[PDB]
Amino acid sequence: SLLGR
Amino acid sequence: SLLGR
Amino acid sequence: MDIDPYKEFGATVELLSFLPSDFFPSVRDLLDTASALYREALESPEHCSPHHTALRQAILCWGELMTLATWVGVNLEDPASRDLVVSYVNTNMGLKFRQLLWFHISCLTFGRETVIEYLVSFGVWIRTPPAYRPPNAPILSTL
Amino acid sequence: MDIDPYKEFGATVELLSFLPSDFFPSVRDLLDTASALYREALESPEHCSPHHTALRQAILCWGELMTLATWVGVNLEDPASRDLVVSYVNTNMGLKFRQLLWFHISCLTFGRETVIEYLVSFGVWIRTPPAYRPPNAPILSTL
Amino acid sequence: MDIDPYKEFGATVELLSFLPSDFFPSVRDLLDTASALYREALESPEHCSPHHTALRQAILCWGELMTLATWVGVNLEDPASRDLVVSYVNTNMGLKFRQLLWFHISCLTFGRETVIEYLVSFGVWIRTPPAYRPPNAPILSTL
Amino acid sequence: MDIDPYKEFGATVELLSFLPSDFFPSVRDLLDTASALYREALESPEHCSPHHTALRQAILCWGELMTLATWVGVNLEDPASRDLVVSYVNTNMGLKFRQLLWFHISCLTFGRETVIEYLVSFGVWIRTPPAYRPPNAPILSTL
Repeated sequence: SLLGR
Repeated sequence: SLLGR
Repeated sequence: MDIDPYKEFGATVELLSFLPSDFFPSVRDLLDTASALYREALESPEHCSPHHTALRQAILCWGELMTLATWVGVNLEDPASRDLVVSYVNTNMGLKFRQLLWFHISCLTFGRETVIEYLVSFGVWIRTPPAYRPPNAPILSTL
Repeated sequence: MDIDPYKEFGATVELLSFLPSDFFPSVRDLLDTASALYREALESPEHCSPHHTALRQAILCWGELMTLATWVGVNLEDPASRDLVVSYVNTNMGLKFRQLLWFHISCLTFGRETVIEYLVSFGVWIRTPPAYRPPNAPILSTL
Repeated sequence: MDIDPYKEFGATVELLSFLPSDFFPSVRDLLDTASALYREALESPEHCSPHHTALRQAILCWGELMTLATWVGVNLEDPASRDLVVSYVNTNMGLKFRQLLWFHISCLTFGRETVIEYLVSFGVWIRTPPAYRPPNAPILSTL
Repeated sequence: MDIDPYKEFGATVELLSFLPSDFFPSVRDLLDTASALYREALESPEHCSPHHTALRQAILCWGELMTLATWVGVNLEDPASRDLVVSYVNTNMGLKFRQLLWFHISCLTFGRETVIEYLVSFGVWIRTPPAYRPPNAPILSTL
């Protein structure tokens, strides 16, 4: 899992 | 990238 | 390799560039009508038409893109990020596949002749300035 | 609807489910092959064969998937999860598209008769345990 | 002017790039072959074949490029940039002329059909995984 | 191996040495003429003539020479000897390629018989001392 922009 | 004559 | 998916059927991306993006119906609606009208033949073990052949692949590729973006947004914990992702999808790949499904469903239903003449007539209608643009836009009809 | 992309050509997903992932070439390799061998016809304004149609569609769909994956990897700034999602992409969809491209290219090249017989025989060989099958597998080739 | 040296013969840069670059013999070896096998036909006052004409012109162009490169190497003094220019030559023009000489010599010796089918076969081969291809690389032979 | 590019067509480097070096047009003008008059035949997939084969190969070789010299000049830091490099290139290879382009274009436009007779008659005209040679030199023409 991740998150960005 | 160097020259002579 | 540069392949035009409509050059095979008698059209081009520049001929469908006439129609605006906002014109094409939702993928939900297009798949609904595709089912209701050609499910038995899309699930058939036959080459019924190149339009059937192409529409099958389009449907499966939409499914694959949906699985991708779903799995991705799920791995994405932030709502702003996943919403950005699906917005980009809907703008680019959604529009591509709406063009595609619309073209194939419309052609199956009406005819290559009718659909290409419709493209040119709609280009005329959308190029006409508004003061002289009929409010009744062109519409495809078996009636 | 539930569409099988091979039922229209005389096969199934369970006839190609036996072929292992190691069997299929890279997508780059298969696209290079498709270009070098049939680009004249794939870029042609003709229905040359349902195989050409399907292969055009498959190439375009893989291109869309690649555009999405690149845009995502760029926007996202985490390389670990980036590789994770592209690993999902490959493992899942690259396998499908490899099956697809291989099937169409091989049918065009050899024949549907030949490709289906080869799939039957390779399935016999792969369901067989190694102790009881020949060491080297069946081979579809132009020498 | 967008000229393809092979289109006049039945091939393409894309098809000859379907083989790997480390497959083509050296320019020295290919010129030795051309001499040994077709010297009296290339030095002849006859249009013996378009392949003969093309081979003559290609040999002469290689000579011109070699004269230029030798003169340049005399002029420039630093082994670094000297090896750099040699690298650029043998990377771009070396490969072009290797492919060209190979194509023409091989067609003269074996047949246009044979050489083109060999291109295709060897490309499919080098792209197929080993466990599912014939173990020995295709070789072009007269015996 | 010693190949003469004109022996295959009925001439030689001695016959084309009747014409002086300053006689031949610029390579740019000769290429413009070649385009203008035989572009669609030089870009064609046909052995239209040995002259076409040769002209294609020569155009490509000239392109390769120019590519090399351009990469060189742009990758070097000394713009002083860049005068002698072009001096040599022109003086040596530009003359060869002008002679070649001229011969091929002229033997395509006017014919072998006409071009050989032109070479002979212009050799007469130029061997003749100025006090006894007309001002209306031989001109290669359809009118």
